[PDB]
Amino acid sequence: AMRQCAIYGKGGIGKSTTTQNLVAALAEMGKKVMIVGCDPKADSTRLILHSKAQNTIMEMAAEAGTVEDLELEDVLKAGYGGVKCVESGGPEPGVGCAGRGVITAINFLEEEGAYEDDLDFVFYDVLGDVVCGGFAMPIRENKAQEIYIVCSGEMMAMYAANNISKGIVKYANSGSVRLGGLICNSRNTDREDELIIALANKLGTQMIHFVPRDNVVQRAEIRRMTVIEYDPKAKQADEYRALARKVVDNKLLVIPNPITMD
Amino acid sequence: AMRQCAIYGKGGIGKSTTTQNLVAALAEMGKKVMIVGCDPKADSTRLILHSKAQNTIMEMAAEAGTVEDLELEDVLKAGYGGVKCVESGGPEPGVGCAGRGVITAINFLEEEGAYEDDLDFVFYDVLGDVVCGGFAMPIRENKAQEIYIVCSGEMMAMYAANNISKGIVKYANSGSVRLGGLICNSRNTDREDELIIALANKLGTQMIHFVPRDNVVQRAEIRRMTVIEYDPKAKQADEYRALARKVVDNKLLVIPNPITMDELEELLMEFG
Amino acid sequence: SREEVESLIQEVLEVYPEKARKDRNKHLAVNDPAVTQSKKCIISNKKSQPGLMTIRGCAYAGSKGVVWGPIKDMIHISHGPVGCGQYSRAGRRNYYIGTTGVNAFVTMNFTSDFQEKDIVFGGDKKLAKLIDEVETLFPLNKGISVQSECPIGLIGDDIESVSKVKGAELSKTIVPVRCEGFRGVSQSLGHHIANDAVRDWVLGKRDEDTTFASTPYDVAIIGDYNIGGDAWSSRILLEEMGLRCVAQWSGDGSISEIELTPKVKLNLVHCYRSMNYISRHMEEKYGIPWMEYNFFGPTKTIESLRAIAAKFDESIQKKCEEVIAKYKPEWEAVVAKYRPRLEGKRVMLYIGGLRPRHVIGAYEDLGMEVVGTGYEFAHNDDYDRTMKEMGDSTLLYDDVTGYEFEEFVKRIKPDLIGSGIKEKFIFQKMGIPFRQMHSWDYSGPYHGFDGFAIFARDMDMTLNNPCWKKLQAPWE
Amino acid sequence: SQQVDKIKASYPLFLDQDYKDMLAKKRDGFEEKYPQDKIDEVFQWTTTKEYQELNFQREALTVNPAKACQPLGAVLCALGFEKTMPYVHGSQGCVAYFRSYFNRHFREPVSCVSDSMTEDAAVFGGQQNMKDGLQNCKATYKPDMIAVSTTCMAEVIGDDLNAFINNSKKEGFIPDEFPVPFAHTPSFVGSHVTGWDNMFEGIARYFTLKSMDDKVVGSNKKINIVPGFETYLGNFRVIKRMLSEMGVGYSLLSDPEEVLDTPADGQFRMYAGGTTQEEMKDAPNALNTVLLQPWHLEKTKKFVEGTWKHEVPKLNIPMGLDWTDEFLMKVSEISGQPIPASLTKERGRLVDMMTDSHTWLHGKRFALWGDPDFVMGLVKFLLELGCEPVHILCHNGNKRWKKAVDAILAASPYGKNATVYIGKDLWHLRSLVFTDKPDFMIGNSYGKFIQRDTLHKGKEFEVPLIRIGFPIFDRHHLHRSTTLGYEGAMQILTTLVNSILERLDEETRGMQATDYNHDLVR
Ligand SMILES: Nc1ncnc2c1ncn2[C@@H]1O[C@H](COP(=O)(O)OP(=O)(O)CP(=O)(O)O)[C@@H](O)[C@H]1O
Ligand SMILES: Nc1ncnc2c1ncn2[C@@H]1O[C@H](COP(=O)(O)OP(=O)(O)CP(=O)(O)O)[C@@H](O)[C@H]1O
Ligand code: ICS
Ligand code: CLF
Ligand code: SF4
Ligand SMILES: [Fe+2]
Ligand SMILES: [Mg+2]
Ligand SMILES: [Mg+2]
Repeated sequence: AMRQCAIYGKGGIGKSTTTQNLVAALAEMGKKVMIVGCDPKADSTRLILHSKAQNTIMEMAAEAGTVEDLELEDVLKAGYGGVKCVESGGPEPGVGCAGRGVITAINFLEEEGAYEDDLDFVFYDVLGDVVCGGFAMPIRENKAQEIYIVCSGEMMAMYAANNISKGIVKYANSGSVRLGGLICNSRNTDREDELIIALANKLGTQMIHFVPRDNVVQRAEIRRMTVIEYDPKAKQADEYRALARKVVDNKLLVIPNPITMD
Repeated sequence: AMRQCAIYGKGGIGKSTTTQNLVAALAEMGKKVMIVGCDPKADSTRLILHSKAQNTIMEMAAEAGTVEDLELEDVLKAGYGGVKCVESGGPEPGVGCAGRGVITAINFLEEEGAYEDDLDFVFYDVLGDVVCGGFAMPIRENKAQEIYIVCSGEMMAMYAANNISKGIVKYANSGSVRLGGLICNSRNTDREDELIIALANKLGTQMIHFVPRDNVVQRAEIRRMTVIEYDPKAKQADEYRALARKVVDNKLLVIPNPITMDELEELLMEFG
Repeated sequence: SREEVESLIQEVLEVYPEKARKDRNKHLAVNDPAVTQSKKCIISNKKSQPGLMTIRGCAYAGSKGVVWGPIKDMIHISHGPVGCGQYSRAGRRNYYIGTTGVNAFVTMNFTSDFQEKDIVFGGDKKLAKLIDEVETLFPLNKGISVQSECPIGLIGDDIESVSKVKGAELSKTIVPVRCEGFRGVSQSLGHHIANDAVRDWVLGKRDEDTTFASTPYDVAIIGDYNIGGDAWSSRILLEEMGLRCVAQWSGDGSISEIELTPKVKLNLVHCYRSMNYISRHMEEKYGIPWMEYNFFGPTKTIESLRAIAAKFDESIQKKCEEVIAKYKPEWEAVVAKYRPRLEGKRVMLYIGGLRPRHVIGAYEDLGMEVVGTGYEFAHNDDYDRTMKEMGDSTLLYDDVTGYEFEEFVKRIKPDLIGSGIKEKFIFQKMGIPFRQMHSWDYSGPYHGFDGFAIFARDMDMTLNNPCWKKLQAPWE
Repeated sequence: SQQVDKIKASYPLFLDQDYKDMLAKKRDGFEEKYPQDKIDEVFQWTTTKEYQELNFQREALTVNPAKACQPLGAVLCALGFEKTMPYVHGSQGCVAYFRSYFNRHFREPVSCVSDSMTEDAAVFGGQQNMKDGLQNCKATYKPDMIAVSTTCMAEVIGDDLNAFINNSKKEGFIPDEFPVPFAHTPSFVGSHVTGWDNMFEGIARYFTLKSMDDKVVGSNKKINIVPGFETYLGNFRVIKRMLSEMGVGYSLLSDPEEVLDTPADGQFRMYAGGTTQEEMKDAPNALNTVLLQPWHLEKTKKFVEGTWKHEVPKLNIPMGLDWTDEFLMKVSEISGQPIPASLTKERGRLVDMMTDSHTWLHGKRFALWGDPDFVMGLVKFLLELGCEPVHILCHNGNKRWKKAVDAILAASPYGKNATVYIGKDLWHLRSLVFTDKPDFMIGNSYGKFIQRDTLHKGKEFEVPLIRIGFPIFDRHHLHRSTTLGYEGAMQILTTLVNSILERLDEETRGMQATDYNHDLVR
């Protein structure tokens, strides 16, 4: 009934963009989707909600005194297509502990029953460098069961996909959490789709889709919108629908096999 | 005086590369330099040492039992130009606490007298996202006094340059830490240099130097060395020398004024 | 016996998985008083094996509970969640004279009481605000320490900064202490972090000042925390001997005594483990010599009085021989009354870092034998001092496990055990007489001539109590 | 000096002239102590209304709190199950503290392990410590079950207990069927009562979550009893006695009464009695589940209503007459058993005691503190007696609980002068008993410091401490008492009316001044 997915990938690769554009298409297909942002900058739902969604979970808890005093009504809002949005929140750079903020928010959503409306998909958008246990909260047991790793043809992006896959293994062995595939967000490198297919093969997974580099994405972002909402007829808009259709039909869920760099 | 700088910037913008190349050129000028990696992966010193940086402080400490058992000699190595290299280390993704790894490591260097040399420069190469107090350890009192933010003409880098400044303000006030400038690592966006100069102005800083995107950097990277060493005659090798003298001769130190997400967008719109 | 004890060691160790076995084997030894390099016979100050019920505490207990907490006219903030500060509130009996809540604060629990928002957003703002409320509500406090608990060290709060800033704004010494509980392997590293902080933030305040009037008889008592008044009972002997005690660290201690310690001629170090750090530093920086002494029982005390008095002129030596002559009839009568009741009795000890060797003297003065002893957290230099004090083929244990200690006692069958509150009730149920050797079972002092009397009476009351013959029901 | 025939300990030894003289010299010479004049003026100031206003403006500083952190409760919970070892994943300092804390209250051994996470386990995670630790514990102390909780540091770094344990099993450190229930117990959330709730829920979920398919509610004909964080041995015993007395089949889930009261017979027993694993597995088959202390069993209640499908009754803690009555009728309603003549007579003997003592209890004013259910039970009983609670403090309380207690207070003429405080500590309470003096305090040992303070102002301002609660470290064997049911109510009534009479005799013991009212008959 309910599918929970977590999006990982190298810092700066396009996770929050790709995630939100997918969900837009998914909602446009008639799915009930929740997006859970797990980044202290709280930008993960910024394109589904135009302009603002002022209220992060940690913010409201800090103001309200404690997380226990906070009601579900305060932090969960709906945007384009009825997509439900909630943000973990956390501190500004260089102080406090953003990891614990994620643990607390995910624990809040569970305790308040946020997962049991009539939801088809839950998406956790996680930040790039996964520096601590807090940021693997979305891939614990009874959280996300599918992980998709955003990468590209350059050396650094792939290196990251592999290190995230190692971090997954301890959660995959002891649980049901599985890698769903690699999503290639193009950087226009040579023979790039073939290259990511090869990497996917060595891991034990597939490349679900090749997403072209198209500046409509950034132009829509500047408007606080998804490409789906900003320009439904564009070529990139059909790309996210294709990616969307494939995620619905994916059956491939593996424990990945990390490689040695040679 | 010894000058301490901390290098910040968006994930993937090219910090480690720019930092090591900047430092090689500094050593090439006859400066005595130390590099401190504050990233759980050990790649901050890999182009100076000619192989991966196998012995991070945390790894050596865990092996020896506790950091109290650890020797400075076991973690401090010298590479190209006599540059001193040390790595914090930390976990692989998703377990433990990389923040504490940095806090532990910096404290170790201080206790073992790592700064009590005649060093001319110390550079801290820091993680993309500054998610907690540990990753701001490099900018407390008696640590970095100069911050450089590596960015690009791309949206993500400038948003990040602005967000990091928010974090800087808190430490600038209780300490001597100052924003020194922006290093623009090109992504070939249109009118890229004008945009970073403009962004620099609204914050109160300069754009220190424009580093072009040059595939020679990646060729040297595959050879596990800096461009300064890989190709001393190259045009890019000259770009790093330029950046080096500008940081060396830099006197502009400000507390930045972060702008609003609106101003940042109207800026992108004004140039693109 | 030497071989029998070695056999006992190998049998006990048979229960452990191999990793824990190879390690616990390094921390149990059969003593040789001839050996002077303990590294050869035993190793200590390593991390505890997980899941084996060590009796060890953390760095914070070592720093706040032990070194800092006794200083009576400072306010010590337990910085972090509410537990640590609450389990240590008035648990250790470091006696002091004062008006609690007004000019003295030892039995009080000050904390920042972290909630979840303080973890995630960090607590420097709360800490700053906390220091303002303190200075409002306790205006006679003469300084503040900030004792970090586990999460302060993880998240990277900048308590040094808050201490320099708030301290300047208020002209108040504020000492930030990173005694995070996960640091080190035990209480021991907490001592060290506590001594370095004294050094860095307090000990130098009067380096330029020369107003204090100094005599050639000035000494400081270093490393006595005045348990049940131990230090007050020691201090009286030193002064009857004509010495003047400017400082006591840190039992009944004031922040001004600490600042005046650099003006003394000699440092008298009772607890070597917890304060040898600052003592070496004061010798290096101010030229002050230091020496270890033992005031447990008459023999050690008499020997210590003579050794200390020898560091001064003949007048102090004359007064030494006077003090001795005065208390001689008092400790001899104690012996005549209580030793016949204790002669030949065997005791096993397990304590922290000083007493497992230090009190052996007092037991022998009552005709008792120490058959086993060990420490929670000594270093090899403590075991260097230990082995000549123990008899041959006695058992030595380090960071002993609940299981190991349980089984050693089953075989060795001592008449008395002297250990801590966690040990107490296990061995009473076994029918074995037990004395607390941290808290002195809410009795004491045991230091000096006056303490020895309470010491003799406590060892006899307990060991010879009528309750110990009642453990078996007549019918089974 | 010591006279060998009469040795003096620290008191009164340090009252000898030579020690006193020596301490005078310490103070004058080196202490740089504020003049007595100033100390007395500062002291007096802290007893005023103006100091109280400042004191109640605090936002960041806590002084003398009246609570401890979550894992303390977890440990107590875990102790209540057969051959179970409490295991705290995180720093070992915590465990040393938890054991000492319970040792002192119970005057018993307290068994619990750590997995000794040091600095490298802080930055790398505690996966290894959890592997080696579970293996070492099982091998050495041989429990049937290991119940895992966390220190604050394991919580900051997000150590995934479920995964760490599953990998331990998968890799052969412990056998797969070896029961290892867990609960995240962060110290910077709630308090020690919250830790009990969290631990119980982990264990109950562990034994009943998979296998709800073959469960039928009511099929074992018994009533589940969940006591909560409880530290009076008599409290476990009295619930068990009243149910047996009614003929009710019952199952006490978490029962530490035996293991915390083992006999001194020549052997040490690390384990004794407690709730069996089979009892937990069978629990969903019970008629219903009664929570003794609902205000800290909210997480347990959701799992039991949601997973087991029990209509958990809305019952207050069974303290005092109304709520013991209410408990007994509802147990009667669920099980089919009428209330036996023996309990009915006991009820009337507590009523008889209330009638006998009412003239001395009437209008007496109390300040009190403790855990949420304890406090509200104690408040309800004080009102039934004709007493006036004045200061009601519950440091680990919440806004909803405070609302309920304010309603009970307002329903009675005797609550008109009472105010409830949540989030406030013993330094706050100290101000209250100086500015609005009650006759007595009812709280734990920490209250002796208040009593010392009130006395220093003057013998007419002294507010005596009545020791009921947790922890009690300065009296012996009060942990064997009872506070629940009729039996608890008789004990409390007797403790109260006799504190009142003990104090009155002290105030009337002055020869030819106050002793005209030193009556033989009261
Ligand atoms: N297919 C595409 N074509 C062109 N630009 C794209 C793109 N996908 C993403 N981008 C741009 O790249 C930038 C990064 O996108 P996004 O913010 O989603 O990355 P991310 O979430 O991986 C960074 P972090 O790890 O810090 O959360 C944005 O400016 C976005 O508009
Ligand atoms: N000026 C330039 N021209 C060409 N390639 C460059 C370059 N600067 C960096 N690169 C390449 O881009 C890749 C990323 O470099 P680098 O590792 O320094 O980025 P970074 O440190 O911000 C990533 P992280 O966030 O993981 O630390 C490297 O392959 C590097 O060789
Ligand atoms: S300080 Fe140490 S454990 Fe030297 S931490 Fe401990 S009041 Fe012990 S053996 Mo408790 S090194 Fe003091 C000690 Fe000895 S608390 Fe007391 S009794 S002489
Ligand atoms: S080693 Fe503290 S008791 Fe713990 S769960 Fe945190 S609040 Fe409770 Fe030492 S410093 Fe303290 S006592 Fe431990 S936590 Fe660390
Ligand atoms: S690394 Fe993760 S856990 Fe450790 S402090 Fe930073 S955010 Fe909190
Ligand atoms: Fe007992
Ligand atoms: Mg993102
Ligand atoms: Mg880098």
